[PDB]
Amino acid sequence: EYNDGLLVPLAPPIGPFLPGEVLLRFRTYMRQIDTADAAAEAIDCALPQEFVSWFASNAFTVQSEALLLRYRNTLTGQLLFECKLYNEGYIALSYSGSGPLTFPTDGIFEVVSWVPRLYQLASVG
Amino acid sequence: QDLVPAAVEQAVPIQPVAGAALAAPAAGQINQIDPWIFQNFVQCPLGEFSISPRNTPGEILFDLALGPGLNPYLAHLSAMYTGWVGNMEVQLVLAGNAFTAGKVVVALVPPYFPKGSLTTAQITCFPHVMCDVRTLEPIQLPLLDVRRVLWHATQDQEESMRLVCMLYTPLRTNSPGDESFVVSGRLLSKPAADFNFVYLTPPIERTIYRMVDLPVIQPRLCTHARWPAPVYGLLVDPSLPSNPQWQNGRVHV
Amino acid sequence: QDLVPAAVEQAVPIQPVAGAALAAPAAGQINQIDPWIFQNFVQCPLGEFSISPRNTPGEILFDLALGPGLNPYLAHLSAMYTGWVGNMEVQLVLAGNAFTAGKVVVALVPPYFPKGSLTTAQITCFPHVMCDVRTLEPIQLPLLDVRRVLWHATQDQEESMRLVCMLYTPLRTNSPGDESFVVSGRLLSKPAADFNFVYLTPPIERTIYRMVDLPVIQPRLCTHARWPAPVYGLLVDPSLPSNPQWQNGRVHV
Amino acid sequence: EASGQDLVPAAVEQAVPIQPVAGAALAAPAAGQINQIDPWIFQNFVQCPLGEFSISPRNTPGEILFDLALGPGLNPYLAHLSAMYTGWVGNMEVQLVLAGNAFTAGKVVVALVPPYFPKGSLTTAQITCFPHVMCDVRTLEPIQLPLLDVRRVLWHATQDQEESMRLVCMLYTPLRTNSPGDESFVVSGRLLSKPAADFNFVYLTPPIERTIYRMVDLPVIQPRLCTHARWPAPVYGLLVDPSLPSNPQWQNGRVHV
Repeated sequence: EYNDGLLVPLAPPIGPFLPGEVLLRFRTYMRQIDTADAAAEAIDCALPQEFVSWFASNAFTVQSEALLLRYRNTLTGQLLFECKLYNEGYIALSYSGSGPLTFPTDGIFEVVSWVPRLYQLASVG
Repeated sequence: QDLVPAAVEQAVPIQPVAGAALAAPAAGQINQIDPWIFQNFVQCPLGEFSISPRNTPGEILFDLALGPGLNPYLAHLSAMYTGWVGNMEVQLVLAGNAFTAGKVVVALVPPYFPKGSLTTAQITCFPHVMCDVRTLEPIQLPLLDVRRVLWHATQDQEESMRLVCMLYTPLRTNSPGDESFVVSGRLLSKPAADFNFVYLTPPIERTIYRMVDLPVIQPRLCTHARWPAPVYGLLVDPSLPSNPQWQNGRVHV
Repeated sequence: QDLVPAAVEQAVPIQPVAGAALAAPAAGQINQIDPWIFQNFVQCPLGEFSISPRNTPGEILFDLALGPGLNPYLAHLSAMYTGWVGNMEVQLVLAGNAFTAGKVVVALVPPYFPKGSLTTAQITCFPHVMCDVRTLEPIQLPLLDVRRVLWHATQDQEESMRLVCMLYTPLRTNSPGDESFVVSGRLLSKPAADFNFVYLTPPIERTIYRMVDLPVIQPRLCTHARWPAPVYGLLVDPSLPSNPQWQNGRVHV
Repeated sequence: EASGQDLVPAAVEQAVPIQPVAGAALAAPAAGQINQIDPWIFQNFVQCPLGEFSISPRNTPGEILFDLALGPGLNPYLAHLSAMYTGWVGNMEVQLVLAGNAFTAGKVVVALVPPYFPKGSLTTAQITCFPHVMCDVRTLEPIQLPLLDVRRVLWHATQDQEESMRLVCMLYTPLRTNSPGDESFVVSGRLLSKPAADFNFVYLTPPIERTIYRMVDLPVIQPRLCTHARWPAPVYGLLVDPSLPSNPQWQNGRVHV
């Protein structure tokens, strides 16, 4: 709650995704105090803070609608997936299945080019 | 007598527009550019698009725009000058096997056209060149500079002659495994015969027309954006709400 | 009025480099070569490569290099001389049915370029010629001799104008049996108009640029390398450790 | 003109004993591409990346003031064009603006040290044996002087590898002031430079991102918003203090440039 029970101006919900895309999630774990179990609460942001302190201190100008990021592994150089960073501040990824799929966490993000909304990403999984 | 053939090249026709011949008086300088830029195509920034059996006929696929931001040389010389005036040339390349039928039409929409909805029967009245998704070799178009102000200004994002590409006839493959055969396509672009920037200026290195680079850091070492603890892993999941409205960690590009 | 066409040949453009006109003074001799070598392409030593649906877009497929080791005549005359100076011409041939889509780009990377990672958007800024994996006839390129030392020296392995080939648009077939359809490709190369070796020398017959030949002996008669007993049979097996670190029987090429 | 002439106005390029040197006429037939740089760069001088220096009375004789090597890293343009091309040639013209107050003295010497000379000491005895020029730290006008390109290969590569004709000066005889009160006028210098008649780049390559002549970009965010590097807490004010130990060895927030 931000007022007592009243409304409040807030950023719009993260969207919109094309048919068949999901939202990549940078997930971390927190200090939980409870007596249920050891399922550490996991909270997931849309971009790591190293990105917010980067776009807000560099001030690019978006070209068309989305960047096309490839998640090259750091040393072997293999595409783990091909995500599409919408310029409104999220990284969509064309998933298909129903269960969560966890990626390695040692991949260097890299751009390849700008790209419109209608780009049909190569599916993963 | 006479004889009219029944298959001719496409050859979009033009009537040349003046480049640095209108804007030489009212501009301080007129700067040439390395004359070996005019001689080879090169992938634009926006040069990537994809057709696919899920694209109804009418969906605009790639909407270019005349300017120095179509050729990563001009997109890099354009930090030393304050304006550009002249023509350009674009080339697109498709990639389809002999199983995909369907045509696209690329059309040189002029400036000051109301940017709205263009139905298929309305995209071809412009100057255009119709090419289908099997063609092997590249196909090119002259992107002229129909304008009314003498010379545009880089850091202003003026309005200039676009280049639109509509899926004319619906793309559909024969029936091996379809629905998963994105026909990729790339673009490239080179300065035309009469392009040249318009006033020298210190390279400010904080300007428009610079390709975004993301910080080269593994997502393990990064600092999270909703809890003061390092990012522990990135993943996708369709189960959790796929349209959250978090407040923190929300920045545009 | 005017008329600009919408499909033109590729035709990588050049500005000629001098061959044996810079290095005639500072070189002892200047040796012609059999003028019927200039007249037919011929498979290089490195002339073999393969594209395949498991090649992500960006993987460098074949990285040639200007020198007399691209044409098994020059790779054989180059044991009688001590240096070479001039241009060459390369030709590649692909082999795909009408089920495989996807383009490759071959680009004349110059010398003294930091040999690192070239992302797809960075390979096309060079002079290049884009060809896709269906094309039937060969496709050729002029491999010039952008250099700074007067004439290179054979037994030195100088640095000279390479020729790289990146999988621009991912190769993917329609969906009959894929994943097992390697699109093979071959290379060939011939001396250009202005190539000629630079100083005569006894054919040392122990030099670089000689194709390796393995001893013609059946693996039954050979002597084993980890026990004094004849080799009794060669086989493959994925069960035993596929990354052993034996010490004996370990020699480079 | 200024007022007045108790200064010493060296406006003439002093005669340096060194032959002319051919520029991009030895790389035209061995770089398979035509190239020119915008003809409005050859017109006005402009400050180098390394532009500034100071001659303070504490500087003994022999302290090298500015040791700058010929290359594309001597303009803001030629160092920002040289991210596309791969290699350069040719001469250059360097100015030198040192116009100290009319109450100073002391002289500097500029010496066109050739390539392949062991970097390091270069003491005040062997700075005059090179083809040099002596100029007073009171000189009013700018003092033009050339920077030729002595080399043995046609065109250098644009990676820092090559060795080119450095142009090093040296505080020959110290700067001492003359005004009757409690002040010595530190003379600040400047350095403007423009490509010569036939400087030129050779082969056109993609403007790679992590190139070698990125100047520096410090992040445009206030110290009030930044985060401290020794405690998980914001920054609350920057200051200078001589009282605290002025040589600590903190093992946090310690990165090179």
